[PDB]
Amino acid sequence: AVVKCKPTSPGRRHVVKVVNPELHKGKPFAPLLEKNSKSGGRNNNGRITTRHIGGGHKQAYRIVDFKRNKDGIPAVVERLEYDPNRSANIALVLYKDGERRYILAPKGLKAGDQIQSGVDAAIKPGNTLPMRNIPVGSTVHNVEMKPGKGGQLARSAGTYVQIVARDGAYVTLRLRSGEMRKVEADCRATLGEVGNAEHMLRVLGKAGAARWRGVRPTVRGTAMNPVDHPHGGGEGRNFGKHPVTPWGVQTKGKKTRSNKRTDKFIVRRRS
Amino acid sequence: MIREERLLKVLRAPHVSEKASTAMEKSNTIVLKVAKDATKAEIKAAVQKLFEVEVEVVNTLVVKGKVKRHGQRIGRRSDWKKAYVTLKEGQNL
Amino acid sequence: MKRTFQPSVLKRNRSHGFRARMATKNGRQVLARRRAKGRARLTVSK
RNA sequence: AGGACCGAACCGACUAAUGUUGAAAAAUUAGCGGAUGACUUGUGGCUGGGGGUGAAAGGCCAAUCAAACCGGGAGAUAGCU
RNA sequence: GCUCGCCGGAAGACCAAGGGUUCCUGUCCAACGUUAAUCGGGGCAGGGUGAGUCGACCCCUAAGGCGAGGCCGAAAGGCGUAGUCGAUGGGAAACAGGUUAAUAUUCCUGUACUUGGUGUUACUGCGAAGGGGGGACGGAGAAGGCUAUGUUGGCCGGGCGACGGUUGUCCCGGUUUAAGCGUGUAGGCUGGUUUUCCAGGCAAAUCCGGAAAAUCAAGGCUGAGGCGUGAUGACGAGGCACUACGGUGCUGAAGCAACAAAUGCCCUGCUUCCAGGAAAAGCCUCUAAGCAUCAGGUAACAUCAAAUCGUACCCCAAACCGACACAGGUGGUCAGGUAGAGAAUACCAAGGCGCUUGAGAGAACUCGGGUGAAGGAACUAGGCAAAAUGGUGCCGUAACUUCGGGAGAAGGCACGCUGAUAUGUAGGUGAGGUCCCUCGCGGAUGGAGCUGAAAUCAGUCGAAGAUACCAGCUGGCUGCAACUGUUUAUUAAAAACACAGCACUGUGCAAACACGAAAGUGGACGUAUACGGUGUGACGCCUGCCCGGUGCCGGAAGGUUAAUU
Ligand SMILES: [Mg+2]
Ligand SMILES: [Mg+2]
Ligand SMILES: [Mg+2]
Ligand SMILES: [Mg+2]
Ligand SMILES: [Mg+2]
Ligand SMILES: [Mg+2]
Ligand SMILES: [Mg+2]
Ligand SMILES: [Mg+2]
Ligand SMILES: [Mg+2]
Ligand SMILES: [Mg+2]
Ligand SMILES: [Mg+2]
Ligand SMILES: [Mg+2]
Ligand SMILES: [Mg+2]
Ligand SMILES: [Mg+2]
Ligand SMILES: [Mg+2]
Ligand SMILES: [Mg+2]
Ligand SMILES: [Mg+2]
Ligand SMILES: [Mg+2]
Ligand SMILES: [Mg+2]
Ligand SMILES: [Mg+2]
Ligand SMILES: [Mg+2]
Ligand SMILES: [Mg+2]
Ligand SMILES: [Mg+2]
Ligand SMILES: [Mg+2]
Ligand SMILES: [Mg+2]
Ligand SMILES: [Mg+2]
Ligand SMILES: [Mg+2]
Ligand SMILES: [Mg+2]
Ligand SMILES: [Mg+2]
Ligand SMILES: [Mg+2]
Ligand SMILES: [Mg+2]
Ligand SMILES: [Mg+2]
Ligand SMILES: [Mg+2]
Ligand SMILES: [Mg+2]
Ligand SMILES: [Mg+2]
Ligand SMILES: [Mg+2]
Ligand SMILES: [Mg+2]
Ligand SMILES: [Mg+2]
Ligand SMILES: [Mg+2]
Ligand SMILES: [Mg+2]
Ligand SMILES: [Mg+2]
Ligand SMILES: [Mg+2]
Ligand SMILES: [Mg+2]
Ligand SMILES: [Mg+2]
Ligand SMILES: [Mg+2]
Ligand SMILES: [Mg+2]
Ligand SMILES: [Mg+2]
Ligand SMILES: [Mg+2]
Ligand SMILES: [Mg+2]
Ligand SMILES: [Mg+2]
Ligand SMILES: [Mg+2]
Ligand SMILES: [Mg+2]
Ligand SMILES: [Mg+2]
Ligand SMILES: [Mg+2]
Repeated sequence: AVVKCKPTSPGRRHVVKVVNPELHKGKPFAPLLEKNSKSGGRNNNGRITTRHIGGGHKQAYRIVDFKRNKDGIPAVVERLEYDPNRSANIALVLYKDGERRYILAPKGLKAGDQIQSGVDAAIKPGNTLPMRNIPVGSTVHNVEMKPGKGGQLARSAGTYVQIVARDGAYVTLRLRSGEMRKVEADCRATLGEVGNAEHMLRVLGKAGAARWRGVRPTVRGTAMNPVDHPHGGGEGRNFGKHPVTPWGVQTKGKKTRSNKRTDKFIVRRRS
Repeated sequence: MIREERLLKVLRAPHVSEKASTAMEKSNTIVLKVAKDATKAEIKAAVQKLFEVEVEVVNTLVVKGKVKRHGQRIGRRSDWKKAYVTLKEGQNL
Repeated sequence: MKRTFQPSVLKRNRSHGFRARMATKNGRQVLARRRAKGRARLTVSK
């Protein structure tokens, strides 16, 4: 649910939280965990290559099965869990054969529900089938680019993909961005949407909350000197130039996609 | 079992001082100058061979040489090794 | 007040030591130059 | 509960006086701000000079910064003193 | 040596880092020490650092580094796999007393513990470069049980007081004891157990995970402290004798109890919150190959080993960083008494110091302070500076407000000491004695003793009772910035930066973008409820007209046009 805090202090007045009483409160499943230390936007050269990244809370990586390649064996939702690494919630499923896996938790899937993957799985939320066997018009998430590669589309909270058409070896997908993209029919998908749709109603409320998520402050280019931004300079507040990136590229409307390898797979750009 | 040449080489000289004397009268302990590369087992064996006494335990420390001056010139002495060996309360050396 | 030299033997050795010098050909150029001049102390090691 | 309140440690540095061949190449004394947080601190590590880093002052990068330091081109050039 | 003063959350004590003989003894005063120096961190010489348990080394990993092959690159080199290094983290084990001029958890005394190796015996499925478990982890908050420690009473030794009094409801001092072992308590968590079945754990597995019956319902893991022992012990005021007047030798009484109580322990616990909280080894366990009347595993005993290196001394400082014996800087640990909420503050204890020129005088003037007639901001750029306020409990408190605030608004009253209530109250603690039982660190009853607020009433001293130190000035109107934060280290702290929020725009994932001649890497083990760039800057009401100029987006008819031919 979505609850706003009482204004008992200036840093609390505008905080809007998303509360989920259903999420598990204990520690996550230990054998499905890994460490991932923070980079702070630095690459192997040690240079900042993405700005505004640093700090935040320590996080453990939950190994999430994006492929869903356990065909036939039924599985039951043991619980729903909080994952720091992504905006979506995850679910711990127990397979009939005794194996436990983390999956992306779809909308509406509670504890005790049955899920199944494969051609023989039914048309039910949380079930993973080839898009060849998924009917036209269905709403899916965790969509594959290439067969066997794993879901790479519609993975964040409240996101889904609709199957608009099927012609031969390819189905058409209307992506969340508004783009029409062609995908091989053998690529898998999971029925239903991604849960936690009310993720985007949260209001951070204060600067520190954004600092907790490892986001460092952004400085406007017009607030600095010309030696370190094209926007720099001026006695007082002056702009008089076309807005650009810190590296001189026009940053309002100039298209930057240039990939001739994959233009054939785009039916229609998002526009 | 240590070669006899090594044993004849590991004992340098006996240390004489008020502390060495008091150890000798009270705790039946002789204090010796030994090679910088001498171990406790070698000290024990050499004292049992060349002194004909019986040892029960060896204690070792390394003394650092002093920085001195000779005619307004910097100069330093060598870091040597000192051993306390406890004799078995009947040896009388 | 806090001055610029805050000594640490480990960091001194890792930045300017003999093995740190020998790790690169430019450090070896440093050693070669200091040998040619006749320096009694090639590195911070001793 | 809280980038909540008063207030020591701790981190700072708003006012005044002193000091200005100082006790000190930035401090002392009396007041002052924060003090569970975007806090502070130890140890070790990474980013290198038209480069780094910068909650952005052209700030900081070993008392040096609108282009560090050391060596070299080099006895640069100087219609100037 | 006797007085005086200063610190005492330090200006005491013990470490780490850093330094390197500055430590101790003798000797000297040339130079060094801001003066003298017989003194010294100065000169010179001699001495001093004792470990199976502390630390390193060692085993294991983090960030990161290096990196056989490999990929890439004019050369130099870059990156990176397998590996191998890398603590600031994980991993076995010792306490108390005594002792030197200088070392001690290292030496001695007493009493312990760990690991490993060999051999004898007994039983016996062992075996990993593999599987599983464990190690193993956040913030805040609350309570109970304790201890460290303190106070008092009892007891034991001593005293009867320089000047009125002091055989007492008097004064002074002591009243200490460890690890280890045994006990398994206050407390925390977990339902046991036996069979059978199995797409899972790369192969297997009795191990782990999953499923199903039966049966029991009590078993297991963890755990401060207390008690017993350790301990007929050591220690202990005091006393007796030597003294080289520094100290040496001998003995040694009591050595109990109650109350108070931590920020330390139970506690890596419990509760709750979101921002969701290392790794790997040691350790347990299982099998694979292999070995299978041998090896190998378990237990008893015995013996042997535990190396090497560090250990002095300073360590908020005269020994480290600041050129100095420099009002500076420097991480961790201990934490007594009265008053106090307190690690504030004042005075003290333990302990440590009087800051390496002094002696006079008592001019102007400077600096740091105290007081001031009458006036009260008239000063001045400006109340700068100073003065002033200042605690606890209760009564009481406006506009406006985003309903939280404003607010400690403003303002006001009481406050000491003594007696009574009540020879010490409410409460807290809590023995005996007794009673019950699965008999013990049990339950129930009980209340001796100890401890002890707050209040009312009466009385009483002073000019003054929040009496010292300590410790908000208050109110009104208005600009700017929503707010907490950040910044010109060293003349600017702000209205500047950031901010939560908003909008535009890019980006379909081998993403855009960034660092890289490249390989690669970050973005991100993320996937449009995501990520980058730009502008604006909580919130409320809102954001109007212009596409001519210049950008950017879309288009492709007609003109122009490169290499080419
Ligand atoms: Mg950004
Ligand atoms: Mg922004
Ligand atoms: Mg500016
Ligand atoms: Mg420019
Ligand atoms: Mg202007
Ligand atoms: Mg203009
Ligand atoms: Mg606060
Ligand atoms: Mg600052
Ligand atoms: Mg200033
Ligand atoms: Mg101050
Ligand atoms: Mg405040
Ligand atoms: Mg405060
Ligand atoms: Mg400027
Ligand atoms: Mg500088
Ligand atoms: Mg230049
Ligand atoms: Mg030239
Ligand atoms: Mg010249
Ligand atoms: Mg004090
Ligand atoms: Mg000396
Ligand atoms: Mg002199
Ligand atoms: Mg003289
Ligand atoms: Mg001395
Ligand atoms: Mg001396
Ligand atoms: Mg040793
Ligand atoms: Mg020993
Ligand atoms: Mg190679
Ligand atoms: Mg490499
Ligand atoms: Mg290693
Ligand atoms: Mg370490
Ligand atoms: Mg000592
Ligand atoms: Mg006690
Ligand atoms: Mg505390
Ligand atoms: Mg010592
Ligand atoms: Mg001095
Ligand atoms: Mg000083
Ligand atoms: Mg400090
Ligand atoms: Mg002086
Ligand atoms: Mg005077
Ligand atoms: Mg005056
Ligand atoms: Mg006055
Ligand atoms: Mg007056
Ligand atoms: Mg008057
Ligand atoms: Mg008046
Ligand atoms: Mg006036
Ligand atoms: Mg005037
Ligand atoms: Mg003032
Ligand atoms: Mg004042
Ligand atoms: Mg105005
Ligand atoms: Mg502001
Ligand atoms: Mg400044
Ligand atoms: Mg990539
Ligand atoms: Mg602005
Ligand atoms: Mg407009
Ligand atoms: Mg054309």
